[PDB]
Amino acid sequence: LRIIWGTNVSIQECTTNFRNFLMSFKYKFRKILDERDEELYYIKQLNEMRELGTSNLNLDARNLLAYKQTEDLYHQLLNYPQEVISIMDQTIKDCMVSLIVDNNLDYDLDEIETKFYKVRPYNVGSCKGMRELNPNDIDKLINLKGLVLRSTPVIPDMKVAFFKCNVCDHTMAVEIDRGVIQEPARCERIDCNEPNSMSLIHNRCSFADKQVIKLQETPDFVPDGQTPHSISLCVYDELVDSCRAGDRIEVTGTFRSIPIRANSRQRVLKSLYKTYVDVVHVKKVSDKRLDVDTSTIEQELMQNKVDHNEVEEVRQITDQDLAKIREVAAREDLYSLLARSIAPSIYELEDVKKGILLQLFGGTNKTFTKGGRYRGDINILLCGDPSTSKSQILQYVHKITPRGVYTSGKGSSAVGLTAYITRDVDTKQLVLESGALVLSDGGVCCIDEFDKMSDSTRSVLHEVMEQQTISIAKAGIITTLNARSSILASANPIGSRYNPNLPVTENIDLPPPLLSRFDLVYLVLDKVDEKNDRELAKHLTNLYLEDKPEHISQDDVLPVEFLTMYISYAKEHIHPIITEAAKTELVRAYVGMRKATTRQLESMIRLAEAHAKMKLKNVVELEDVQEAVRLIRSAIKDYAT
Amino acid sequence: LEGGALVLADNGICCIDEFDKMDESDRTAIHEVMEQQTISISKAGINTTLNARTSILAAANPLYGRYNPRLSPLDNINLPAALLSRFDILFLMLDIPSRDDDEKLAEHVTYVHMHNKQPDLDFTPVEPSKMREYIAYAKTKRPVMSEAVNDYVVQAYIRLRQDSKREMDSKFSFGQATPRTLLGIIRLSQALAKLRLADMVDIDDVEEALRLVRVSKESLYQ
Ligand SMILES: [Zn+2]
Repeated sequence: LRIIWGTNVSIQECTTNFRNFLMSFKYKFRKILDERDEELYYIKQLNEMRELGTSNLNLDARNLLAYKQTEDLYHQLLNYPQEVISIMDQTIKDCMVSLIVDNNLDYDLDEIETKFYKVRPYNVGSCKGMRELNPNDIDKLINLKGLVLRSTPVIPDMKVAFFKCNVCDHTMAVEIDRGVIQEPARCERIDCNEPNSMSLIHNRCSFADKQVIKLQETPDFVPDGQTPHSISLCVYDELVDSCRAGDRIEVTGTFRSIPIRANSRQRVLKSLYKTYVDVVHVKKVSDKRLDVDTSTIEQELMQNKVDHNEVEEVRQITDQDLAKIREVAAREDLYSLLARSIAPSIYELEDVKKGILLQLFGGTNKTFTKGGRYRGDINILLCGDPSTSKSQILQYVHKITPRGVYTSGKGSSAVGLTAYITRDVDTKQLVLESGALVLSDGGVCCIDEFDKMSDSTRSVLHEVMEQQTISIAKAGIITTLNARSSILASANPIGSRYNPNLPVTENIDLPPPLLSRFDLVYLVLDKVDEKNDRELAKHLTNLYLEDKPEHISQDDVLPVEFLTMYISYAKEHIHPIITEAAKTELVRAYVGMRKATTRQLESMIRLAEAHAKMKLKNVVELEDVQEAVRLIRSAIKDYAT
Repeated sequence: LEGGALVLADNGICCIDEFDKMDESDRTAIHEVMEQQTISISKAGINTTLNARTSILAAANPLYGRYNPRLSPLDNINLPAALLSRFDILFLMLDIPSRDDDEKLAEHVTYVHMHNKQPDLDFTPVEPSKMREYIAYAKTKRPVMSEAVNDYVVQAYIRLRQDSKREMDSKFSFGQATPRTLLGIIRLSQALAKLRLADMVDIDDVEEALRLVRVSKESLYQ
């Protein structure tokens, strides 16, 4: 019997059990968990990983929950994550060498023995924010889900406590013991005996890498009277430059505790221990929404490649799903099926939904040698009678988009939009905080009640809507940053109940140019009549008829997952270059519609590029101009007046 | 962070008075609150999308104090329908003298002031502890609605929509019934089913809902 004091964990028994489970796991969860070809789920990763020289590996929890001989390992890695993982770091190499026994290989053995190994349990049991963590359940594997606010600099830590003897031309070496250094005051008595003659040098020693990340907690349930909170944590080396502001995150780690000094003067501490979290893994993507622009993050991609840390940054594809995508693109009913699928719970609003999907496509991202940049984003505005699904659509877009923020009415100011300067509550130093305009850098920006919002705030957007670059000049901060976010907002009519017989360009309580520069606008007038109302009424009542709208899937509605993966692949893989035929229709359509400024030309070209991106065309074609102009005219409803 | 009056309310109730006297900032906040149960702030360190999940109940008075019988409610009232559309319900409580009703109105007022005990009807209104117990118990259910009531609701919605649009564009006309009106009717029928404590909706409830909806403004025609 071998055991750890105050513990029920065995080293060799756990090693044997781990090896047995590793050798025996073939989609056991597809059989036990549910009803859902392949073989040896786990073993492929370990077979492939050897030749690429990587000291990392991921790991699930459902697999241990499924396999017969890992249920007890479940609670033991739960309660004692660090100890169980230190065991696994040896068990993995044991299995590696016991699996090479059945193979003859070129002499690569110089590396594996000197190597190290580590794991990353990522998909684990759910946790209910931090309110659940009363002190009974400290120091345990945990999970969470929140966004990023603030990032700190690098904290070095004493890892090799070098030491310089003052005489006898001798150095000295000593290492850390549970996070402290005990300088040997002596001077190597044999050669010289000076009980307290030694020095310290920093350049010699080795240092660790640590960061601290301020995070905003976003739970799924909250009590009666809850409010947002902030937490601090700590990541360590090989994970630097991974998470930052503007990313939603599902994370894993270990809740912990620590006291703090009462001053920089003596050792007297607080009866209350400041809490924190130490990271184990970070999940940077999820299934219910697409991912970041790939061309926007090339530098970080290459940096991570060089650093040999390859946590997920973009979703991966399958050839069978690629073929399925090409098959689905063959049929011609895409152009309406996408609209029917974006929001099955709402009446048609066909052009509105079509424009939303084209915006999600985005469009073109070109650049010049040094003096140009043209990003894929077309500002959108809504307007019309209230009591419709405008707010519902906006909230849906905010949910489904990964990188965006919601702003409402006059509750906002220029200071709280662009960069603003504040102070930390612990370090008591001048630290900054990112603004909502920049937080959505690439994605969606949602506004509602665009009319009552203050003029001071309404001033800033003039340059955002053009060059996507905010500028800042205040205390100790002079830099121009990037705000590639997109704009998608609603507007309210002048007065109330609208005015049919009046020019709508003057019936909004909003100046001409601010409305004209919008790439496209949509109108939600009422036009009450049957054949458009009874159908809507049933459409919405059948939603409630069921406990949850799953019968809504009828009438040719796609699932979210394949739709999103198709969108992501199309966004990341194709680049339609402008063509020649579209010119003679685009120019004429623009000139004829002028009878109201040149910005609609940019709107039309950027939307036709998104249309070409749809259908997976690598080239524009004349037809997109036709759809763009026709939809613009229908959106403004030219026929009425 | 500690929130304002709305935030301290959540999954509960809120009350407001003299809404016309409030600021456009309050109007913008309550506009977002009424339809969507979040709040957006972009002032300072706070950059949250705070959850309100609150019930609003305001009150105010016309521009001239007493009603203007020669002007429409849509002009006498100071609030815009661009916001009031979200208000699923709306009563117009104005007073005109009458020889008989004020007799017993004064009787009631004088009795209640003679002693706090309300009129001595053969009836016993009960403690708010019991009322809250009952409302909590009724909140447990989640009933369902059949097609026999759905089709009647659709027909009534079409009737009201067309009638109000074509006819009510005149003196005593307020805007028009809306999909939010339909949603409110559905929610109130669901509440009626919850009160009856049955997991289904009867046709005997939409009648009550629409009766109250069209009776809210009966006094506008006297
Ligand atoms: Zn010496």
